[PDB]
Amino acid sequence: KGKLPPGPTPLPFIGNYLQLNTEQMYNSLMKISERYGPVFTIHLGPRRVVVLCGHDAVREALVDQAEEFSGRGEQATFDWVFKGYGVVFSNGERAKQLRRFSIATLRDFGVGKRGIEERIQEEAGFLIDALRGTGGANIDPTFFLSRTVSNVISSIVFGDRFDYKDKEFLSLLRMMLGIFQFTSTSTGQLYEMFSSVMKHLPGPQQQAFQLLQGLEDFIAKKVEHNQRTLDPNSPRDFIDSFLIRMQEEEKNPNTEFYLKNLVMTTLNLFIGGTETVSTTLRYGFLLLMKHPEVEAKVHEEIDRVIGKNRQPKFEDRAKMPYMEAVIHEIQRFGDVIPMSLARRVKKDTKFRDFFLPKGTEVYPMLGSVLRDPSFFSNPQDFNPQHFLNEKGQFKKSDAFVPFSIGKRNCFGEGLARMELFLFFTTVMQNFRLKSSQSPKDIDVSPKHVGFATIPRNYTMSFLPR
Ligand code: HEM
Ligand SMILES: O=c1ccc2ccccc2o1
Repeated sequence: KGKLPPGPTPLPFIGNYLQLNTEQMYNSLMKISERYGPVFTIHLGPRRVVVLCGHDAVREALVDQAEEFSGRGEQATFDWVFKGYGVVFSNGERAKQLRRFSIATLRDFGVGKRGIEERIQEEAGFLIDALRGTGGANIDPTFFLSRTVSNVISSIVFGDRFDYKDKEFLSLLRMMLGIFQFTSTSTGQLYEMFSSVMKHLPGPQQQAFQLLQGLEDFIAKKVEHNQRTLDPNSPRDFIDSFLIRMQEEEKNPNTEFYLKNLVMTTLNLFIGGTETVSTTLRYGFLLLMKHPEVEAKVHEEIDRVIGKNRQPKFEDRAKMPYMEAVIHEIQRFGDVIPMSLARRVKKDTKFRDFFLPKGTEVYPMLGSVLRDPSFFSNPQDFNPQHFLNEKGQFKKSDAFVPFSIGKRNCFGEGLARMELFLFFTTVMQNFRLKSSQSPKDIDVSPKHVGFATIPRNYTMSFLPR
């Protein structure tokens, strides 16, 4: 045909706003998909976006035409502070440079190696101490989890961990939780369509901007301190490494290594490496309380393979297919970043007999892949069997895409998987979970879904085993 994917007819400026519900963007798009097909065009306000639903559409685009779909689209709330700088929201040469440097630097600081594994085990031990500190009292686990997770990436980018009592640290965590919540609310999704007017109006979006500004200021302050104490031959952390590269590049007028990219990249890693893992852990504990029989099975596996004395280690995962299926099912059910981060076609593109002009934004509907009925027997239920064959051995799924896929996929994926495995296992090895309500009354549907999937607020107690 040589035309853009079909879709509902947009009105000037507002796009398809009248055919969408900002409080349930995912459901609004899936409903429209029923009518036009798995690949369709929607106009989010003035943004023309091709929506990809289901495994096949998503993989065909992001992997089979990986380079064509390798551009970065927008997320308006985040672009307010990033403005196209930094590794996540950048494009072209800038993205290419900052991504290659970031992956290399994370490796030099132990990601994917024994170095970061010992750092995560150590922090997991601090989480255990903190949980024993509650004496089995009913608590809100939110910041217990985020403080522990954040300290792993914080160790890498800032050189050391924050004290759990540090009040500025809790402040930063509140900013991150606050921004993920805002981008998942109806106003946050309304902002994705009308940022051109809303960025200048009073409202919830202004408080979200202040949380972002708060985080940027904190990073700019840490960078200044590292700067006036830097040893060019002995970097302490990600920031120092970047400063060193910036020194070497001072003679290149076209370098991507300058202050703004350092501040934005560091902020991307601090937020990306904190809130995503935190939200997954929080959701998973709630899911385990709703499903006690699954927790029991996890406990049997942990006691048999690891026992009660030594700390879990990452290699233990090879011997624990059940725990591996459970963590996969938590990320599949949790669907933390349901519409991924927008992509954009790098050049004029032919996709399934559709025409996608260069620059077209793309919404890979990750949640529609994680719940594809063609890949999981009961997509709407929490069931670790989705990741186990008949003998209870771990079984991979091509529809397991919570870190997305393709050329701009999550490069924090290895760190996240190690954190998820070591934190879930070390906590479950030491405690059994007690909910404040009968498992039948636990509501695991999400509190908000937009940019992220946020689970409902809850309290629980960690009882020593
Ligand atoms: C359970 C945890 C996590 C989930 C579900 C997750 C999810 C994602 C997703 C869906 C994307 C967009 C991929 C795309 O455009 O195709 C992404 C990108 C990214 N993630 Fe993660 N992530 C997680 C953890 C992490 C961690 C721990 C870090 C930090 C080290 C991190 C850093 C990044 C970065 C820098 C990008 C942007 C890559 C680029 O634009 O080239 N993520 N992540
Ligand atoms: O700055 C950011 C904001 C959101 C996000 C989500 C997943 C991975 C990395 C991210 O970085």
